[PDB]
Amino acid sequence: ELIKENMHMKLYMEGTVNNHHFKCTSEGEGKPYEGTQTQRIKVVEGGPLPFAFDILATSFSKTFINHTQGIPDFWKQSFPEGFTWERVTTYEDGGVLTATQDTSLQDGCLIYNVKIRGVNFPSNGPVMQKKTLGWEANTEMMYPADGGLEGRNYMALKLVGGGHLICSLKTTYRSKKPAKNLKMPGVYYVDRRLERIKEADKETYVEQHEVAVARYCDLPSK
Amino acid sequence: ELIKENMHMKLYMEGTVNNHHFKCTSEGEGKPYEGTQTQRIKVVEGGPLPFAFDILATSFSKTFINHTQGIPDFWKQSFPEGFTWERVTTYEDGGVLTATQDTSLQDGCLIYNVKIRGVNFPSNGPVMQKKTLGWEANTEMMYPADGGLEGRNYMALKLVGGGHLICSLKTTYRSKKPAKNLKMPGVYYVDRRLERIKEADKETYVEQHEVAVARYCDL
Ligand SMILES: [Cl-]
Repeated sequence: ELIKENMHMKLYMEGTVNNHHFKCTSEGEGKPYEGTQTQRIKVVEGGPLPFAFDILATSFSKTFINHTQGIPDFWKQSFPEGFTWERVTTYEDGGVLTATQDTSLQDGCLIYNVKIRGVNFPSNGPVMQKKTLGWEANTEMMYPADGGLEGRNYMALKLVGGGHLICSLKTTYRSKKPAKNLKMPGVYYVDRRLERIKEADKETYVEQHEVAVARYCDLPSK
Repeated sequence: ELIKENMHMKLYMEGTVNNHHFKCTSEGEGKPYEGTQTQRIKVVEGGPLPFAFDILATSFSKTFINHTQGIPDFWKQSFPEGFTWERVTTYEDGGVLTATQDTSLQDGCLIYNVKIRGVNFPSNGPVMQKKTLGWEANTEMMYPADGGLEGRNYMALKLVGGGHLICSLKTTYRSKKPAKNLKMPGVYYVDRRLERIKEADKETYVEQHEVAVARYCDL
């Protein structure tokens, strides 16, 4: 089909956090219907980043969610035109990060273009001091809003010395497909796990893996 | 164990939303270890309420969570002394609802005292116009923090005509028991479904059911 059982991706990302400009690129692959993917990510400008790579991590792929049960797949059916997404992540200590991304398809390859703008990350905070250790696994709540799809969630960023830095994510997802051709889902939930395969040179190379599964609440109902 | 396989509860609630004062009481029972419970709730002052009963729903019970896998049960282990919770719920259209709750155990019955303050609900929004149809199921993120437990989540309130009103919940769970005697859990999640069972006399009488299960992420 148009999204094959195996798909490749290339990504270009540019942004600023606080006032440090950077670019990353990446290349990877995964199994869109199995909900798995890997990306090999290089910092290509502004390295080494003077902030935790972790704050970029959720910016690097919605087509790779395993949509179980009934759930119509908003993203896989957005092709060939593809889709966009836009997010504000608000950290409880200050730090706000806006990400905006364009997903498109050329020659059976998925192309991501992401822009990042983060501000007010505290100078001696764990993000700017690179004192972080990855994200807990978690659940994005998906619900229809407008002629688009909206996601809400709280993520917990593991800290050196234990404890967590908490942030909220507010995401708006829009298709570029007419809408009349689009079977939009009801409310559902996406269980995700973000992990690293390997990293090196002060995180200027990071290989990142995601498992994502879309579901209805499995609890029984009265 | 002093939290048994079936437990009863009685609740007292007072508060004010958008300057409308109200009081509620409730009684109920459930199965703590299976994570189920029902409450039968009455508005005893200020009824009928000029705002959606739904904004009060999460303020009516943490002892009744089915803790699966490893997870140390903060709440069940908290007795006989019991615990408190306190919460800010912030609606994306302005509405802030603050709740402060005391949970006790007395004569084998669970006792809840709850106080509530709601401000800035838009006067023509779905809350003050009672256009709401209950809460989607959700998962609360639980983590150790500040000597106790904090909870984070977003909840989605169903509106007439099919849309949702989103709010964030920020909760601190404080145990009255000395922290030395508690086995503290790591990061975990609590899947909940809160379902209206019945509603009479313009939400002046409400039956409400919850099912709640603690777990880790299973992928
Ligand atoms: Cl997300």
